[PDB]
Amino acid sequence: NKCDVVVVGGGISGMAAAKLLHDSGLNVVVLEARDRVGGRTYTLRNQKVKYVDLGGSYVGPTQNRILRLAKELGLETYKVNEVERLIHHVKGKSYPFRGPFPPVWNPITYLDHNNFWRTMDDMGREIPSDAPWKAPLAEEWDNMTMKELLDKLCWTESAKQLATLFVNLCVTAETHEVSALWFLWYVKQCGGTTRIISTTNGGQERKFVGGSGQVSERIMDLLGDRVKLERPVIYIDQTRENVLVETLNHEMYEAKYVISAIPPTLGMKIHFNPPLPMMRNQMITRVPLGSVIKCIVYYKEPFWRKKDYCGTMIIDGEEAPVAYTLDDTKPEGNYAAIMGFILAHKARKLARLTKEERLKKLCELYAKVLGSLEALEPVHYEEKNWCEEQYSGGCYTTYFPPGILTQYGRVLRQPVDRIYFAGTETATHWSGYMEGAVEAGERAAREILHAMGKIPEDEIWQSEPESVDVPAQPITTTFLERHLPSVPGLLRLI
Amino acid sequence: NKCDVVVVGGGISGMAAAKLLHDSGLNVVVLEARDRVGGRTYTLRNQKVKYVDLGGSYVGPTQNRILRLAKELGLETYKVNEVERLIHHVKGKSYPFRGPFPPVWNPITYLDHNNFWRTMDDMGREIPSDAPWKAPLAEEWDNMTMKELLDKLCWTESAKQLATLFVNLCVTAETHEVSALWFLWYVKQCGGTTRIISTTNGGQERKFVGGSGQVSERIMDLLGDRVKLERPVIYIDQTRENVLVETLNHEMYEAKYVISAIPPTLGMKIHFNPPLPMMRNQMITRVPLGSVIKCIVYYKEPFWRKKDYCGTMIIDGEEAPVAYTLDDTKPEGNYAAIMGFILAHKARKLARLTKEERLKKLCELYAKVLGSLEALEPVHYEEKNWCEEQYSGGCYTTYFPPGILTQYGRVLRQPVDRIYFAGTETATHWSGYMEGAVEAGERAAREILHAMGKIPEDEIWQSEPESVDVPAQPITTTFLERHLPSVPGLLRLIGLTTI
Ligand SMILES: *Cc1cc2c(cc1C)nc1c(=O)[nH]c(=O)nc-1n2C[C@H](O)[C@H](O)[C@H](O)COP(=O)(O)OP(=O)(O)OC[C@H]1O[C@@H](n2cnc3c(N)ncnc32)[C@H](O)[C@@H]1O
Ligand SMILES: *Cc1cc2c(cc1C)nc1c(=O)[nH]c(=O)nc-1n2C[C@H](O)[C@H](O)[C@H](O)COP(=O)(O)OP(=O)(O)OC[C@H]1O[C@@H](n2cnc3c(N)ncnc32)[C@H](O)[C@@H]1O
Ligand SMILES: O=C1Nc2ccccc2C1=O
Ligand SMILES: O=C1Nc2ccccc2C1=O
Repeated sequence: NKCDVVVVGGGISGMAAAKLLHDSGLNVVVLEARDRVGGRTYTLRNQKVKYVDLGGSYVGPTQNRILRLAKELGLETYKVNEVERLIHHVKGKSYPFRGPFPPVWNPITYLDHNNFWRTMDDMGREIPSDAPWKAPLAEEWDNMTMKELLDKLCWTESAKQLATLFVNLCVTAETHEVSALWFLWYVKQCGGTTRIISTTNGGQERKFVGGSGQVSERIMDLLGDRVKLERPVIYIDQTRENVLVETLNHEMYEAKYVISAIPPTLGMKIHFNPPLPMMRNQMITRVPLGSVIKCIVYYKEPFWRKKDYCGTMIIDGEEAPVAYTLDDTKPEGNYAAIMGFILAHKARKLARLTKEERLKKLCELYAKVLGSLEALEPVHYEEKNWCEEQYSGGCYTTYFPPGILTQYGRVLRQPVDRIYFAGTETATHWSGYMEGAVEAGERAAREILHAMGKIPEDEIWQSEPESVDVPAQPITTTFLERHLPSVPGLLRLI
Repeated sequence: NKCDVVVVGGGISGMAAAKLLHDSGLNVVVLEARDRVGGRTYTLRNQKVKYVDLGGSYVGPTQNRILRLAKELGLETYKVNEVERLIHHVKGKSYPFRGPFPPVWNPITYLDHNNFWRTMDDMGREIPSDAPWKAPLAEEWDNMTMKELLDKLCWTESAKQLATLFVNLCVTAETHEVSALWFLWYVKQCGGTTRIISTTNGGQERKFVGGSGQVSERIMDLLGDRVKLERPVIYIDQTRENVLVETLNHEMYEAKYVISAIPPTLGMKIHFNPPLPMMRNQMITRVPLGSVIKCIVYYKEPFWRKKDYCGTMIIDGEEAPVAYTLDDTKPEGNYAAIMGFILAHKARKLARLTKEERLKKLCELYAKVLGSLEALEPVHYEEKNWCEEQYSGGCYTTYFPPGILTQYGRVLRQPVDRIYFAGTETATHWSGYMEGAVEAGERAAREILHAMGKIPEDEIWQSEPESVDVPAQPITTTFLERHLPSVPGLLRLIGLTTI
């Protein structure tokens, strides 16, 4: 029944919000639709895998909030294996390489690739993290898709194909599905192209020992019976003195404030009284989540290491079910595994297959790319198709189709009377990630503390000290990378 | 509690479905979220206006299902005024014209305009009405916005600007918001560019005497207490022998089958057990409705007629709040009024204003376009911003952003166990319209009749006899319209003569 704040959703964002409010002495209730916490994180345990992250997994430098929260809850990280060579598989052939970026040898192609990434970061510098619609060319960039931008910028097919893979991997969506403004914001707010795409010194550097699901689980442990599982919220009524929140299983909660910690579009599953303001009413129909199947194939040994491959594969082309992999072997060297993503349209295309059929396709692909018959001998397989989840809508996160961010972006985290908005989609740094979930949950909690007159306005948004365990190395460029001409630039010199 | 079929939604589609099922002898219940039926149709009555359609209003030739349904319910139509000259207002000046379309005099610009509409219809012919994802270039066309297509096809700004207005008006969305495949399908499934855009011989030919809301109201009258108002559906459970449908006001309905007669995305307001299959689960997050404020300014007299203007204004330019108007005067010649739409981004931009502020902007615009100080003297004003409606999501209808129709379109009307899908969005002819609502509601009802073994499979989709009251003239082209070159075609010809 009665409390200070009802938090809708027990993912990392809702849990982080509820923990902050609880720690500040307020009575909080978390209403969670599923029979588990964690949301877009989910750690499965069984004897064959020990544990495996089937949802969000990776953390890395500059993600100081999730690192701090997890540390406080008693979690540790380990490094994703990147000791040996990465592979870029293109036109049916594997090209091993060292460093974060696949080498390009044709000189014109080199200029084209160099210019593309440079231009993405250059454009990002004009986009405010907290207000992408305030970019000088916001409308121009929002009114084109990433496909149109790539078509404009890439003078080579090589660059266009790799840029396409990059978009598909970062946002689990096709280049033609997403706004260029939104995508450029998305990369910039993760620290740029190098930071978002890198394992060492980037977003994929580390995983949590025992799984990321432990973040939400351990906060649920702290909160005890304040977390109500299998309580999908169906109705929020703000017409009276206290806010009334009703669940599907016919319970009523009464609170001073509510935090909505669910993906924006999942606000549609709640009937509002009074109705939402027009802009939010339409916004929540305009913001889908991406499409992905996360697939983990287990082997007797991390056999790829013997061939001086780390397990990272960047696989171009329509035929390959999986465009990107990482080594998912445990820090101890056992439960050898390759994690791969079936991205965007391929998640839709291949969802029809059986689990065994997807396993066979992945093993055959890996055998080709790793040049090893050992890939054909899996000992176990786990997968999760996030497209099927009623209470997620997809993964990793919400994307904005052309025209939406400039028209509706302003209302994403605008309070609606006594409802405040958390969820990783409302973050300004690593929005889309567990890091963003923490930022947004804690910010939304502090908005309520401010509304209650408990903290001053300047304490709503709080900086985070850098992790001592996961220090960030700066991203650097060389003189040549900065100054080499684009393809049209070299043509203009002729 | 118990019935044969629960229909979710009491708009025209749900009402048409319920009526067909009721007439066939089944026990139906309609669960309607609002305190009224009609949905995206809404006829306001007061003394100042008598009646006015604030939602869907127009019907026309080839929309034979809505015409037949409305006729059976005792309704009559009248013709929208198009006697006098139309106006095209471009770059701050009005150019009156007759016949359907603004004349283009510049031979280059004329070639460009001619080619644009022709190409739209040419492309449409490649798109199956019942399966647009089967078009030979479906992926190519679905992966670009209408903005990209216009940028490719229009060699003049004049054609691009008019094409933009056309898209904004047809689908209450910006050219950069919508898939080219979906928009080309949308126009084709209305009979093409001429049919969709025309008043005389087109979609906007007529209105119902007394308002379109009467369609849903009169079916409610027939169904009696089978229509349950203020019953928003929150939960559908298909795990047991009979389907269970729960409403927000804590009632449970049990049925053999369900028809979902709501906009596809509003399916999100329902919690499903078991969960929807993956494709539908994601589809219903990918399909927004457009944005529009329908505004009606009333005057003492239809003064524009005295200046030989019918009241139709096609108004280009960012500054104009309204891009399109029609005379909304009653057939008797009283309650003189101009209907205008505030479209797409402008509905968002101008929603912040007060009603009085929007009225002032509209009157000042109309005074300019009509060259008439009388437009500054309104006697009354009504408006409805459909973007604010929890149980519509927008108007007129659902649009598909780039990439969606090819990836998810197949599941739009695919049954989910014992849930069948109605709603105008699932129609194959005039989807988006009252006509499409009738087609889809009746088709969904007949899918259930087939499931019950009451009718054979070939009776699910049923042709409609042409209206005797609203005959359709064929859409024709001239030899020159067919064969005149595009601008690049002309340039190719010039280059060949030069070489
Ligand atoms: C799915 C996915 C995500 C992902 C990823 C790979 C996959 C396959 N890779 C990641 C990575 O390696 N590193 C990283 O930081 N994140 C990556 N992600 C994304 C990450 O998982 C998400 O950004 C993060 O988990 C989102 O957290 P947030 O708390 O903002 O949102 P949520 O997890 O979706 O939680 C929402 C909760 O709300 C419940 N819910 C939904 N509707 C209701 C209603 N109506 N009532 C009550 N509860 C509701 C959901 O069940 C969920 O628990
Ligand atoms: C809004 C609009 C529409 C419109 C138009 C101008 C405007 C401003 N111009 C039109 C025109 O002149 N000619 C024409 O034929 N149509 C034009 N339209 C479009 C037209 O209004 C629609 O195509 C048609 O009315 C759609 O009918 P349909 O029956 O398919 O859908 P609906 O009217 O939206 O009805 C849905 C009903 O379902 C109820 N609902 C919604 N959610 C729930 C839940 N969860 N539970 C129970 N009921 C629910 C809605 O309240 C609604 O009544
Ligand atoms: O899980 C992941 N999320 C990502 C986002 C960008 C690049 C790689 C990855 C992953 O491996
Ligand atoms: O109401 C309307 N719907 C339309 C669709 C296309 C063109 C004109 C109109 C109207 O006037």
